[PDB]
Amino acid sequence: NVAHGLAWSYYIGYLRLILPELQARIRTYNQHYGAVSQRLYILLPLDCGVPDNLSMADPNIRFLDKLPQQTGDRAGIKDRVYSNSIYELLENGQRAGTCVLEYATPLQTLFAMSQYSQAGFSREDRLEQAKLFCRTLEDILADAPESQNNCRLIAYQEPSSFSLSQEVLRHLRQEE
Amino acid sequence: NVAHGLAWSYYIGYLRLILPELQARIRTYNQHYGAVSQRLYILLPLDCGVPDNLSMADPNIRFLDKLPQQTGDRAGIKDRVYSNSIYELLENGQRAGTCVLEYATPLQTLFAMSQYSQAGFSREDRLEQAKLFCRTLEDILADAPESQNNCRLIAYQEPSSFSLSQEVLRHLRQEE
Ligand SMILES: Nc1nc2c(ncn2[C@@H]2O[C@@H]3COP(=O)(O)O[C@H]4[C@@H](O)[C@H](n5cnc6c(N)ncnc65)O[C@@H]4COP(=O)(O)O[C@H]3[C@H]2O)c(=O)[nH]1
Repeated sequence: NVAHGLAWSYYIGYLRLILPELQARIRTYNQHYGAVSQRLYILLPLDCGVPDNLSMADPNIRFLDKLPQQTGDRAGIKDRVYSNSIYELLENGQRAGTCVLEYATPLQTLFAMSQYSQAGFSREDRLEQAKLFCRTLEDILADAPESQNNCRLIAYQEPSSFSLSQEVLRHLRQEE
Repeated sequence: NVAHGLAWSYYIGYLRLILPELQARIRTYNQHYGAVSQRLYILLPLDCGVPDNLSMADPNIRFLDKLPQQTGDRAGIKDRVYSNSIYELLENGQRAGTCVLEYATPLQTLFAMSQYSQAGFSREDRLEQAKLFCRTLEDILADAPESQNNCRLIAYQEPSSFSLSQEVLRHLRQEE
């Protein structure tokens, strides 16, 4: 249902545009301005709980700097700019990884819609619409020319205690 | 169908955030840095044809400057910035108006989706999904606290010759 269009909007208006120029932006940040690994990691909490300050979700996740901004004219707005944050991940008090990680804001938009009444989005459908957003985005990236070893999806569901740093590092470790 | 979620995403992730701080940004541009009128005009072509360079849609529409950028932390991206362009509108070779006008990029996203095959969006449904995006966005703004005399929707359908400058000025004139 609604998650479909949100996934496609997420790809057509963002991933399709930044992923091609991401590895250049990363190569520039390592030099010009550990190293920052060459992939954008997208946090997909099925909870749809998308904090704005990441370190408050897990203190072991600590913001370090921003990438060199990428700009472009998009729909009559001169120099619309896409920014991306670089984060360090801690494990027992030491830097265990560094990557460009960020939440999927459509999930934050699925949350909000589930509370506006006129949106006709019953709030019990949150978890499924979240699941279809992941499943849909996943199939778009399977056939995406822009995604040629350039972004990794981190879906997860907090059941007690949970560590999102460990969650990320795991995906980060499995690539080496 | 899909236009619904695109309208809500357009409001929850954008209008709801910039409209509150728009009149401050405009008052600042008139002074600090005709005058720029205090409203964001959103071009909704039912054609869904959303050029990126506006002046190429109508040369009488000429870009002048940008507003003072507005920033905020959104979903783990530090200092995600919202920019908006200020345009001058000509009528027989003279400045007849000045406003913050921009296309609705969801319409550009409806176009693109109508050509990706796996998006399951038949391209004959473009005009209707465009019509439901306007009708839906219109009802969201009727009850929007953030929209208290702060943005005006410019829906239109090119049938021959057409002038989008004249189209805009008309809405601009009717407010005086
Ligand atoms: N982190 C990030 N994500 C972005 C950026 N641009 C797009 N995205 C992602 O793609 C979605 C759809 O983008 P869109 O350009 O097709 O429609 C956008 C666009 O029409 C409008 N919008 C948001 N930020 C804007 C901006 N800075 N300038 C102009 N329009 C903007 O609101 C819609 C929904 O935004 P959203 O943040 O909830 O979801 C984004 C967002 O998840 C971006 O610059 N940064």
